[PDB]
Amino acid sequence: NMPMTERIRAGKLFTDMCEGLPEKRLRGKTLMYEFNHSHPSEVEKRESLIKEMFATVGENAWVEPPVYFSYGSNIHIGRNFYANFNLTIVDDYTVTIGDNVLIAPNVTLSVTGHPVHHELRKNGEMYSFPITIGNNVWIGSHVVINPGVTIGDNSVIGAGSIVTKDIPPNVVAAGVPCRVIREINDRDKHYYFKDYKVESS
Amino acid sequence: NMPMTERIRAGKLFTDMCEGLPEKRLRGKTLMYEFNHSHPSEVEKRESLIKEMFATVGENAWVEPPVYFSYGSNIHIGRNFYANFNLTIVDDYTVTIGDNVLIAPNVTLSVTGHPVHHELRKNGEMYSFPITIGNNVWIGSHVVINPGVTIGDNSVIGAGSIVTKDIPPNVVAAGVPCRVIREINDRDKHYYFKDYKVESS
Amino acid sequence: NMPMTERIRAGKLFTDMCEGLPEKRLRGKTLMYEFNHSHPSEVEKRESLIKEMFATVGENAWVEPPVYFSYGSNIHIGRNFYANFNLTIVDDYTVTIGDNVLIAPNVTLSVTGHPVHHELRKNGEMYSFPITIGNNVWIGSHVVINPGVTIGDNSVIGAGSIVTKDIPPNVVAAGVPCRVIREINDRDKHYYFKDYKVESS
Ligand SMILES: CC(C)(COP(=O)(O)OP(=O)(O)OC[C@H]1O[C@@H](n2cnc3c(N)ncnc32)[C@H](O)[C@@H]1OP(=O)(O)O)[C@@H](O)C(=O)NCCC(=O)NCCS
Ligand SMILES: CC(C)(COP(=O)(O)OP(=O)(O)OC[C@H]1O[C@@H](n2cnc3c(N)ncnc32)[C@H](O)[C@@H]1OP(=O)(O)O)[C@@H](O)C(=O)NCCC(=O)NCCS
Ligand SMILES: CC(C)(COP(=O)(O)OP(=O)(O)OC[C@H]1O[C@@H](n2cnc3c(N)ncnc32)[C@H](O)[C@@H]1OP(=O)(O)O)[C@@H](O)C(=O)NCCC(=O)NCCS
Ligand SMILES: CC(C)S[C@@H]1O[C@H](CO)[C@H](O)[C@H](O)[C@H]1O
Ligand SMILES: CC(C)S[C@@H]1O[C@H](CO)[C@H](O)[C@H](O)[C@H]1O
Ligand SMILES: CC(C)S[C@@H]1O[C@H](CO)[C@H](O)[C@H](O)[C@H]1O
Ligand SMILES: CC(C)S[C@@H]1O[C@H](CO)[C@H](O)[C@H](O)[C@H]1O
Ligand SMILES: CC(C)S[C@@H]1O[C@H](CO)[C@H](O)[C@H](O)[C@H]1O
Ligand SMILES: CC(C)S[C@@H]1O[C@H](CO)[C@H](O)[C@H](O)[C@H]1O
Repeated sequence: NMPMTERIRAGKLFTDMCEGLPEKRLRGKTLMYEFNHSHPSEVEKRESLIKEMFATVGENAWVEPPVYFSYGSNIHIGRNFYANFNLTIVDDYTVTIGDNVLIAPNVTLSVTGHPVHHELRKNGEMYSFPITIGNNVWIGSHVVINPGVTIGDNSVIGAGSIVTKDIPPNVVAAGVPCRVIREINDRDKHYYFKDYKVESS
Repeated sequence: NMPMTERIRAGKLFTDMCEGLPEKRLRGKTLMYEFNHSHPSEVEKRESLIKEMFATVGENAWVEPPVYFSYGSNIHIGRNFYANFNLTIVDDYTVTIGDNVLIAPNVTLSVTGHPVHHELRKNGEMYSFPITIGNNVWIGSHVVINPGVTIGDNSVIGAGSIVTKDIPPNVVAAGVPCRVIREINDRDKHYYFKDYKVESS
Repeated sequence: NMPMTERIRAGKLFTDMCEGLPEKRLRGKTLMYEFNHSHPSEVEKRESLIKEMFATVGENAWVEPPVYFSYGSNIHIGRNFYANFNLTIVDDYTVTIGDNVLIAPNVTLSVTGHPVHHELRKNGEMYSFPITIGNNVWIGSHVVINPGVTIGDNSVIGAGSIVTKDIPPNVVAAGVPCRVIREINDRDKHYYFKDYKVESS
């Protein structure tokens, strides 16, 4: 009701069957289908495919296929990135991942949400809001990060949580919905798992 | 016990290694393997493949691969259906989806379940109860819909919820387990997301 | 530090880019890639592939592709095993599954975890603790079993739960996080689902 890409940028409802958006996705799903079917030994092909797939990729990135996204060109990753099986990034808009981020299996990231009232989405209306994942963050298995969310630096996201609100840095958050359960302190510098202490050398 | 398929229709426990069921499952996993490995540019092949896979398909359906099901023939879908990545439907029995239904990535629908008592499932005994999804329904990411569940028209299922009980129409529901959190009213006709209003034209 | 494999067996922090671990993973993803890309009709190639993939496999095993794992060799499985779509086992160390175990679609098992304090994982430091799954257990859809977890015999794990603590045998557990909701008694020997009783013949 004004150019479509102009509304995406302002957070207004839109649809994406025009302005070359439908082809930007085809170019994208085409590079993804090549990465998902690539033989595990095709390490070079893979290492280079992920450079083409994402808009920005820092050095030392590794993504265990398969990966799924809408357009790959809206995803910006930092250094030493590591993602496990089935990462899904619905990136109809900006998705920014910081340095040293670790992603567990089956994680879903989405900047897109639809209007709750069935009347506002008769034609698949949608809204998009940037997701920002800070540095040295660890997202557990089966996590879901919602639109417009920001995970503060160094934080950890419990497996299975649905993140719907900004998450502050240096905390351990979890739950449905996701809540900060505690702050990461010095006790965590010694106790890495349950009752096991890192008898440092 | 009486014809296995007869038992399926009655809601009795049963095993599916007979009466041609194992081959009906082969015919379907065959079509599904062709859909999931199809190249993104094979638009015509996909469109016609989804007409073959499911029992009934309304016009304007679109399923983003991959898709996973037991048999394809027990799934009935209405108009303008849209499913995102990895939709899984365990349809050992009828699964019915209405019109204008929207499915987020990684959703699981299952008519089938097993008896909790280990002595009752020694031989993979199971039960199947039809799932009915009303018109204009939006199911969020990572949701799981259990057997016999009925989602009412215009309702919205929040990401990550586990639906074990019917959801009335016109509501926003969520949680583990799912519960109605509020009714969708006219405020949702103006405010589509958080604090952003549809300054309607 | 100490030989890396020696640390794994001890429950000490480690990394896995040495001692031939990277190649044990390649031999693994290769067999896996073959299994996930096989035609639903290549029943024999599949049957024989799972015997190659996993360390130990009992008779009458079935795994609906796709399956995902770190190394195949660390997973041991009993008799009559059944895993639906997208089972994921992050077995950087041992994973033992008993007899007659049934697994729903989209289940994630991980023996590995990372230190909570970002300073302890600069180089992808990780820890591994075996996961033991008792006999005649039934795991629901979208379940995540964390490191060092033991599921007791004859137990049931509701769909969508995040298991972080051992589960006693003969119970029905569920939730985020998981919790014993009740013990499985003789009532379950009669009522298999909600209000449907097995009118025993
Ligand atoms: C975050 C994590 C590492 C541990 O957090 P922690 O502070 O050291 O754990 P704690 O036991 O002290 O947590 C405290 C409470 O929160 C609960 N909790 C922990 N993780 C939770 C989760 N993901 N969801 C919900 N509740 C959770 C605990 O069960 C515990 O319950 P209680 O208060 O009744 O006793 C672990 O929970 C986790 O989820 N890790 C992700 C593993 C994964 O996905 N790995 C994939 C491969 S990298
Ligand atoms: C349903 C949804 C659109 C928003 O519902 P809403 O009524 O407008 O949201 P509200 O903030 O008013 O919800 C009220 C409360 O419920 C909680 N809540 C919202 N969604 C929840 C969910 N999925 N699970 C659990 N709790 C949830 C909120 O955190 C809030 O907490 P509070 O009571 O402590 O303040 C959003 O939560 C959602 O999950 N969308 C799905 C997105 C998705 O999966 N997209 C994939 C691509 S389409
Ligand atoms: C475990 C299961 C079979 C039923 O357990 P049950 O004891 O017979 O069920 P109940 O209704 O008596 O459960 C009691 C309570 O726990 C809740 N509950 C049940 N399953 C739950 C789950 N997975 N997560 C959270 N809460 C759950 C119920 O909603 C109910 O709520 P209430 O106390 O407010 O009334 C079912 O919940 C389930 O999740 N099955 C898995 C199905 C699946 O994944 N199938 C895939 C193909 S095999
Ligand atoms: C026809 C629409 C549902 S569009 C569809 O919605 C998806 C989320 O549901 C993603 O945002 C896709 O990129 C978008 O094209
Ligand atoms: C190896 C057998 C369990 S048979 C096998 O089971 C599958 C479901 O698990 C499908 O039904 C196949 O069609 C059937 O041949
Ligand atoms: C059936 C049409 C909506 S087209 C379909 O829509 C998808 C997004 O929903 C993708 O853009 C596909 O590339 C496009 O062909
Ligand atoms: C041998 C059985 C576990 S059968 C198996 O159970 C699955 C659910 O667990 C699905 O219902 C399959 O379609 C069914 O064949
Ligand atoms: C790019 C490297 C981290 S290597 C890469 O790491 C993977 C796990 O992340 C697997 O171990 C591969 O087999 C290995 O070659
Ligand atoms: C570089 C590491 C993140 S290693 C990486 O971590 C994964 C879990 O996050 C799995 O354990 C892989 O097998 C392991 O190589």
